[PDB]
Amino acid sequence: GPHSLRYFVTAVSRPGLGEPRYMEVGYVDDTEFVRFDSDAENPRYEPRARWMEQEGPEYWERETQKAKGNEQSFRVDLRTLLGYYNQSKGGSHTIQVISGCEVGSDGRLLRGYQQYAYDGCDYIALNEDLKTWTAADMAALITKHKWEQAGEAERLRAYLEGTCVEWLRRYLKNGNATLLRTDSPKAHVTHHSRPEDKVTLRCWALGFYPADITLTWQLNGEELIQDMELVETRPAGDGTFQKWASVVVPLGKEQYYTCHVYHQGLPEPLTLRWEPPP
Amino acid sequence: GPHSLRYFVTAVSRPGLGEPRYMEVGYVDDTEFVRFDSDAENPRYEPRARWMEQEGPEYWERETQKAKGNEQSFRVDLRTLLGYYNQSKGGSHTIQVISGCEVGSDGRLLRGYQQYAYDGCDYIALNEDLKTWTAADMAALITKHKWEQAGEAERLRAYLEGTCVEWLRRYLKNGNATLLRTDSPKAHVTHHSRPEDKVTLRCWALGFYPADITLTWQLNGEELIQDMELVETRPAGDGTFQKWASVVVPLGKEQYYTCHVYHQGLPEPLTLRWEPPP
Amino acid sequence: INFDFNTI
Amino acid sequence: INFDFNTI
Amino acid sequence: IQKTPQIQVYSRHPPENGKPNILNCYVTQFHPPHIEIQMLKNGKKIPKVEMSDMSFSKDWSFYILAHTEFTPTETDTYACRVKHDSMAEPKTVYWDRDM
Amino acid sequence: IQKTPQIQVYSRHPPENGKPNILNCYVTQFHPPHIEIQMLKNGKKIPKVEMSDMSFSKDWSFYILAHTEFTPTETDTYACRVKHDSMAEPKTVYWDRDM
Repeated sequence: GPHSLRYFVTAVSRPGLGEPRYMEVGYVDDTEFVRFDSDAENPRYEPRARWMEQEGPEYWERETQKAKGNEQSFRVDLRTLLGYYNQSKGGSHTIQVISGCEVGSDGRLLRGYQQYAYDGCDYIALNEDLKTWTAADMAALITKHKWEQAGEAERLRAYLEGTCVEWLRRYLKNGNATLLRTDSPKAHVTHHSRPEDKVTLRCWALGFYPADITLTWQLNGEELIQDMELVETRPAGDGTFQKWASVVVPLGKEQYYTCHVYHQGLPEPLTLRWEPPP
Repeated sequence: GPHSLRYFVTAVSRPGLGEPRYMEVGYVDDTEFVRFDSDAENPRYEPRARWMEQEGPEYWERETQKAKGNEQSFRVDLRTLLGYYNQSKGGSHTIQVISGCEVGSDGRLLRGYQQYAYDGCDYIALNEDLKTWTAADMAALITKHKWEQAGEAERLRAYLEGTCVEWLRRYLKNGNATLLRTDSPKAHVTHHSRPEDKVTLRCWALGFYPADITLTWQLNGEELIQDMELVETRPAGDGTFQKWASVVVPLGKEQYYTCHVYHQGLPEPLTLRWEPPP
Repeated sequence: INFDFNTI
Repeated sequence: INFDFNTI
Repeated sequence: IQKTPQIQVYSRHPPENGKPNILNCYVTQFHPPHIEIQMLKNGKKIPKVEMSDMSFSKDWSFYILAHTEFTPTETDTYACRVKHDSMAEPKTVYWDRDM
Repeated sequence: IQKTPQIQVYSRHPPENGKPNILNCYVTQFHPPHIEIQMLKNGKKIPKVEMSDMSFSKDWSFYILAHTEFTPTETDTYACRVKHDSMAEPKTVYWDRDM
């Protein structure tokens, strides 16, 4: 399928408490592979996917120094935005960036992007065309004209169309062209009391990777989305994820309901019912 | 169908309470989409429908600037009208304008208009020929002179035929999806026991949108219109509307009357009868 | 967008 | 690898 | 020329005793725009009352909506009171469950 | 423009009384990123709680997983308490082993 190289940047000021916190995290298809954190004892670019241990000490030395230079830019950004938004030097503020490219199965670019946020709100973004910016408020307007003047979009474009793409392919190499590691869900149903002529059937999907999954409850072929309770998918802490969906049903009609689990690791979706222990 | 863009402008003096209160409200087909209020914290143009968030900071800036200019024009207007009618300096007074364009399904102007009022009474209006002014009273003739000769007929005609029509098309584009929404009324009849011998039947229509609706009671084929009580259509506060229509009928004859509910959201008009509750 | 008003 | 960022 | 306020007081949803609801006070047909609106519970002023923004319609008259959170019971009395230049006295309008 | 954290507390493995397990507190949908998370056994703070690295999602909001080693029993109550500026008060979410 498609593939992605994304970098997620965070700089957060903390007046009084010391210099801005600065973080760079890299992702190949949602999988974190490098990370920098300026609050570490020794601030360097560190491998986070063991397949990254393939790169030579130069790589790390040179991306570390890149992080340090980025930290300076964002630290100055923080100061600049206090001017733009007339904000106090004593408050805590956050800058975020998501930057990256998606290339196709053929290895061609399908989309370059770079998005900025300030205190959690969109600030400015590069358009589909890789040529123009979309500002979200008056302050971002000032940024947009400066960058248009400097032609920054042409320079970003070159990164996205080239550098980004080539390393994406390169990282895909090392981490295997389309690393679909896969643990299919182990599913089961539990049974729980309700205001007592009612019962709760809870369908569990456990130990699965990756996070994408779908559980449904069916009554005579129909999907009960109204009345289903769902939790957000969550990490077990060991690399896999968990989810459940529950349904409140009349006492004694448990066998009228079926749970369905859909996941790229499943040859065929799972079908299951409440089983009274034989 | 036809479509409209109108601006409703309010300026209210309040000597003893500070500066004139100034408001602009824009409507696309009777739906509020933007507003400026000079009394808010940090007054500027604001989106009033989610589909306006599409317009970027350039739009918000330019319309805010023009609101602030309009406000001065209207402040001066209040003073001028104080003298035109030789009134006291300490009285509160209101100017209102209704301004905009209605356009046919072909995109052609079906009629442009701009109406002013002072203290709730017509002051001047522009003619269905965008060329002349119908003045309503004394000092409105002066105004009409100034806008005639001094040439404001041309600047306003081009706004109305050009600028106004052009932006109306754009707002529909972004709007459309939401603008065309339609909630059909849910209806039912209640029963209320009256000055002994009689009963009131009340036909309710709830949860409908837009406000356009018609309710009638029928006694065997004939409509009672000249005999119902009916309330003005009213907002539910959640974006939908309510109305009821009621009739007094003899006890034991409730089943001879039918209530009819006409609304563009209806496949067919609803027809209903009082029901003895379960 | 609204009209730019001059005065009375 | 990441982009070399300039200032806003 | 001044115009007298019209008022309706009604709930957002079908009234159910003991069930949280919204009480509305819809005031229309008034000019000039200055107007004071209070909502009352058993003759006493309710402090938490929200006001929509003011609009005016094709005939120049103003309208606004006031509303408050409330939970009807069989015996609580509700009303909306409006003060306005067009009238000598403040006008109180009582909530009717069937209107 | 603060965002209120959402919280789940749940174990890594199916809980069985007397069998060592991991208890999780997964906090999401929050901004700014400053946050304090405590875990509690019977209202008392647990001393050694690990924090994952903080990450953020496409909507900009942050997430983090806190966890600690525990041996569930019949009656011990476990909870996660989160202090964040979006919220008037610290929020406490209790472990339910069926959830």
